[PDB]
Amino acid sequence: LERVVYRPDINQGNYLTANDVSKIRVGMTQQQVAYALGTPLMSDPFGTNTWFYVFRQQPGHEGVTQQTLTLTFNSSGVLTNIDNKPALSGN
Amino acid sequence: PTIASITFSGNKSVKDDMLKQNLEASGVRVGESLDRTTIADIEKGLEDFYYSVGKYSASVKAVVTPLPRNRVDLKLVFQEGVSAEIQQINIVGNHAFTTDELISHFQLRDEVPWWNVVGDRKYQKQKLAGDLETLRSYYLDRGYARFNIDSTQVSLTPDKKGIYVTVNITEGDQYKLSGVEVSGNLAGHSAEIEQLTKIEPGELYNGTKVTKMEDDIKKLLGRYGYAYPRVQSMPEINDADKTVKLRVNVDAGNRFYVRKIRFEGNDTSKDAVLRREMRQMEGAWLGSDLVDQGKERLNRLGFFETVDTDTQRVPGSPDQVDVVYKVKERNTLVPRGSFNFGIGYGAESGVSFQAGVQQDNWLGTGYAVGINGTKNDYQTYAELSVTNPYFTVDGVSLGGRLFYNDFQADDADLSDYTNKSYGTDVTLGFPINEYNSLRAGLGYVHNSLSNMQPQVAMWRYLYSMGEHPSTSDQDNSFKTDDFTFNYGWTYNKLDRGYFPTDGSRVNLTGKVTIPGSDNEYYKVTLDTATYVPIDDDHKWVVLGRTRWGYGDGLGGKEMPFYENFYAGGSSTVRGFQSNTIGPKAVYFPHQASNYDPDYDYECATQDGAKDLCKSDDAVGGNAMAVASLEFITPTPFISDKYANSVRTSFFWDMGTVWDTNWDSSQYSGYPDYSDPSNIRMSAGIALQWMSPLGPLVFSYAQPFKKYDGDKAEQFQFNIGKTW
Amino acid sequence: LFNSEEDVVKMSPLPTVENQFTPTTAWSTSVGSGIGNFYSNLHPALADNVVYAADRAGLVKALNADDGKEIWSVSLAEKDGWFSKEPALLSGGVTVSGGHVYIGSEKAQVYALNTSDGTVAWQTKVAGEALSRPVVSDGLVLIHTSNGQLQALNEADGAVKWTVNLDMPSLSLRGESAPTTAFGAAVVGGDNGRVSAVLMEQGQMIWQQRISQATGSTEIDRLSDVDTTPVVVNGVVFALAYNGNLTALDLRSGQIMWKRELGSVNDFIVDGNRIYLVDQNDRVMALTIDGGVTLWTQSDLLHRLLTSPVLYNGNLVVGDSEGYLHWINVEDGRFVAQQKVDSSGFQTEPVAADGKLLIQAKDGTVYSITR
Amino acid sequence: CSSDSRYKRQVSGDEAYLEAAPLAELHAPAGMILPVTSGDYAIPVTNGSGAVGKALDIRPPAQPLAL
Amino acid sequence: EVPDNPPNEIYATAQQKLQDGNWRQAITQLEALDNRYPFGPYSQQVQLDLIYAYYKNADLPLAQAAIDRFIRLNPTHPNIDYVMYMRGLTNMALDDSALQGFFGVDRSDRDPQHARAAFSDFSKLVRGYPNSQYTTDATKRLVFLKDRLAKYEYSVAEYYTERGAWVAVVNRVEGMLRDYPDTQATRDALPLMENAYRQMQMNAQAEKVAKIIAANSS
Repeated sequence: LERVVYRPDINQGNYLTANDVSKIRVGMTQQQVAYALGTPLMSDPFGTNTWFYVFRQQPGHEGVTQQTLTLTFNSSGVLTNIDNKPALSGN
Repeated sequence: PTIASITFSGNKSVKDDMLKQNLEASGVRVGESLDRTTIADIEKGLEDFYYSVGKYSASVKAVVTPLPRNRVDLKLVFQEGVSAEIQQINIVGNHAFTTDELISHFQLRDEVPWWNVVGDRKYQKQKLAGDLETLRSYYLDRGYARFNIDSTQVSLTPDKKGIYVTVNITEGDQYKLSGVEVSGNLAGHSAEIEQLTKIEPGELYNGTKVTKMEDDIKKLLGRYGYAYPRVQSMPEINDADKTVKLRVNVDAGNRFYVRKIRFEGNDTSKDAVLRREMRQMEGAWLGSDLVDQGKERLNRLGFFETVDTDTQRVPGSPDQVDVVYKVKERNTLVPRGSFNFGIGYGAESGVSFQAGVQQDNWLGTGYAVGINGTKNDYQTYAELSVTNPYFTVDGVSLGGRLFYNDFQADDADLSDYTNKSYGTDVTLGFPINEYNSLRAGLGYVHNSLSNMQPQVAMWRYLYSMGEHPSTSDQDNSFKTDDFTFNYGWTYNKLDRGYFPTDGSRVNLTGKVTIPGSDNEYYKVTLDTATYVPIDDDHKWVVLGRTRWGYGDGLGGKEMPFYENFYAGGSSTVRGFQSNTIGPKAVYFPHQASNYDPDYDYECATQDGAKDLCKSDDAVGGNAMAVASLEFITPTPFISDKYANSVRTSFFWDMGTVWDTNWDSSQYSGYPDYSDPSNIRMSAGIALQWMSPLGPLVFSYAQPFKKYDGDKAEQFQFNIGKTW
Repeated sequence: LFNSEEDVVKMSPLPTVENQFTPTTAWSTSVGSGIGNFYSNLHPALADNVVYAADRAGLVKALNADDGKEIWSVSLAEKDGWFSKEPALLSGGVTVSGGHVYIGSEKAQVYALNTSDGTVAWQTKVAGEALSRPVVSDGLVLIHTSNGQLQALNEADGAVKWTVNLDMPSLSLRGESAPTTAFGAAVVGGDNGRVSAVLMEQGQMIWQQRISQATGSTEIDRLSDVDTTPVVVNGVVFALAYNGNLTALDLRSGQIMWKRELGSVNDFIVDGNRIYLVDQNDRVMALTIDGGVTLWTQSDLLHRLLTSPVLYNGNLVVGDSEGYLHWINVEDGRFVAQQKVDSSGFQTEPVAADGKLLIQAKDGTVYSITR
Repeated sequence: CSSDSRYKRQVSGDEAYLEAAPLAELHAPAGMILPVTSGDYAIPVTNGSGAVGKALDIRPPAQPLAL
Repeated sequence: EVPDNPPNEIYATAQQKLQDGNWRQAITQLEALDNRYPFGPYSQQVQLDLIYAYYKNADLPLAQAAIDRFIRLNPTHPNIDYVMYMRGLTNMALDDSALQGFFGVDRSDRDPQHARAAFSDFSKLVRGYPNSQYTTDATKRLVFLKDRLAKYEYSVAEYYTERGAWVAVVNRVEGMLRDYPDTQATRDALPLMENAYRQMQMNAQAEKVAKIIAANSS
């Protein structure tokens, strides 16, 4: 299964450079979030006005690295929810 | 009235179709409403078109006849005298150069040099504008930052055929690039942008250099994911210092994300075979280099005649983009890749056939399959190959091939014997880099031999193998069980996967017998092809190709002859019978134990000589070296580079095969195969056409350097090879 | 491969051979390498028995008119400096007055050469190549350029005195028209159908009676009209149009005195009342200044690429690009004589002065003719 | 050209649409809202009486004529 | 090919040839009739006959071009329903290319552009002209074509699952739910989004999609 082979350095999800992470504040509306972090590439489809920001890489075939940044809004688009995490390991 | 037909005559092939377009612009058309008077009035518009195309001398006439109830048949007749010959290209105000240097870079010409008569000095206004821009780009490249093209003039003579063109220009002075300033939101990538900006302040200003600076800034911003940044370059100029400070203004914009990867035009190639060639992943920040590598991989795979890339901003969304790969499939719905009809044809008065299918469309499990059944010389050889280039999407390929082979020796340079061979190979291949592939494989072969006419080269192997056969007997039998560690190595980087233009391919194949195998030997093969765009323009190409091979016995058994190398086929060395090249099969004298009086079999002693004997037969060689240098050009025809992408080449081939174990000392009385300097050569013309059936190949190449017994054929034809 | 169907429109065959008088060459000399497949106004000149001639390479020759004895010769070609040697690429006629010889060039330079000496007096840069024959007027040299700009140069030192722009289209035929001066003003023609007059001082515009009558819907039909040297008498201007309308104009104002349907015309010479004119269809006709009425017309040399016509020894005389020379009767309107003098090319116009008739071939050789 | 002179209506390929295409619906569990159908790719109500392609005629209608 | 016979005779013989199934000569004859007599009232009928002949003669690009031409000439016409059905059928037929796919392999994940355009055209037909006789077969083709599009999306989702571009898998399955909610393809796809959401450690979202699959297992 696990072997040395040129797995083509998959990138996944948005980019969460630390500066743009620090840009976010709880008082924002969806427009400010979109401006600061870019459009959410994973909008929550199942009812809740939740935006998921995922920053995932797997350089080569070793050391999966990911950040998950979860945002939620009221029906008006006003934000009050933040979860910020480094992901668990993979290969 | 209405017109049953509109016809054009006298046209010297000058855009006949546009004549109908001119009428359409004039408001007339087949069956359209026009009368005789307006026809004469509109014919002036045809004169207008031929004036626009450069045929200023042209004038047009109309001929018409009504059908008995006012339905019209129309002919249009043209006068199209010589015109638009540029008798001069003049540049005035120039003081930095001799004009001849400037005009020589134009597409237009004043006097076509007899040294190389290319094209003709015929005027075309759009090309005049293009050449004006080339002149400006030359002056800015040389460094005259203030250069200006002022009121270009075009003149024709009181006899209209004579044209000459004048350009007034102003120069100022060439300016130093005293410094460069870059400003804007670079998103922290300033350090690398500066490395792009790096210049010695003593450097002379250069328009092309600043343009490439903008290009490379765009490139770097694209790699990190800024698809469409605003990039501006603006000069800051002082004429008293005669130097230019340079300003670059950049807005990195948004990090663009690829919402969709869309493949279009592949009506039969399953989407997976395109998508797994992607380096840029969907739902990830864009990488311009990643998308370009995806395009390059699609081209390299060779499945697709054309590959085009478009990046589209998602409608109404600020930063998301769709990436669209538009392709045209090879073989255009002819089933099973390129149908490999393999042929033996040329100057040789002999016939050979191969039949096979290739590539993509195969059933049930996503594999790619190749089949081949052949008779070559008097051999019978069949094989089945089953392959999956992606055994798992990580990139590791898996491949297994089965084959059966038979030998009968009714001349065709096939040495007198009867032999049967069959075997299998199981293969794995996993890329180690984007441009490297490494392979491992296990192979199994069994052989049985009979009617063994005695033969020194083969008998060297048989004698050393043990169970040494009895000389002078026409019949001897031998058997072999074989297991082999098949292995290989590859480097592949090519524009397209066919008719390449740039890059190189290196393919190394080698096998070694694992103990328990009877043969106890190893052999190595190297294949190499290199391409170069002439003048760094890929429309004009030159190909360098070489093959190398060696094989020796680990336990002193040298190599079994039935895995010896060969050359002579159009794939390896044009201009020879497929396997005639190299060492020739010297027989022993023998007493025809098994024989047929209907055959003049080589050197059967009851009829032939009673000593060691030459013949046209070839045993190949346990070593090989082959080289080819090729020159590629267009050749217009109703089917051409644009309509069908046909290729034609001028080339030279160098080929040589030698046996490392020929007893040069003991056998001084016969040709000494031990030295490779017995080089064969051939050179000439080759043609290739991607017919819907598959790649046809045509070539005439006289074997102008030759050795004893090489069965020449200055011309050769075949179809397929697929790769 | 493809050569079987090249297309060319034919010229009329040579006229009748019989001649009332037999012309003969007095002398001929090679000025230098010829114009070749090249088209610019460049013709010999005469003043006080000394011939002046030149050609594209830059060679200039001064010769006696009774016989071809050279007075002096000089080459205006650039010093090579071991790089690509540059020929003068000479063009724009030859003119003489007092102590100087004025020559244009296909490049920016206009050269002033001494008559008694080969010495270069001065050379000045002008806006665009001086394809036009320079003219002398009241201490100045007036020049018209391929770029449509007219320059006046101080004859004493060659310095530019003024510049005047004449508009031209992107496809302006041959950008050539030699101005003329009389009554204290200088007439000029511009490629954009603009016959105009200038004060010949401070570059002051007088009037611009532009000929819009071309009305060319297609660009070639809208080919630049005027390229000819206008002439003046009694304060009346006469001008020509390659595609448009011949017209006679007031010189005080620009208003029309007469206008004619004649296009396809590039050269003419004037008798006291009869215009003698050459069509680019190579039709030759005599027209009254008043009313534009025809004394005589013939077209036997149709499409022969005629030279400009000149009046010499009581005959109208004109050449052609084929190599033949023809005399036409002044008022009978028929060939007086016909001759062949060259095999290569005879395009540039003849000059008649001081009792001589001079011509320069398309292939670099001058001839002195008499009849 | 060679053929049996029939199938004047069908495509050269598989007319599988005639069968094996039931539009199985999807149902939302309580407490979750599924994403909206988003426009064009909904199929409206249909009469259901018209014939299907194995018998239905695809020749152009008999338009009236004049000249 | 065909001389200047009267338009009526040409049309009658061309109709006969259509009934004889002489598709090539039929196409030539109607093309000649159109070229010589495009002005007369026969043009529209000739246009429809050309449309049908191009489609059946397997000249699909020319059939589509003729359909476009007819629609441009006739924004309103008693047969527009038939011509729109013909456009849909032409773009549908452009997919099923040859025999080897017929017996060999499924052809659902090669290219949706032809299928998607055909589906849009059939949608126009069914929505605008429901009472037309062609509605029902158009509806069946719409159902099959939508299923085929959903299977293409599923065949992309499966690839991205194998490679592991989990964000791509989630996005693709969400798009399928948005566009093709009522198909077997998406019903089979959701068990794959359930894995994709969990691979990214997004437990609650995976739980919600698991809730959906629990009910829709029916």
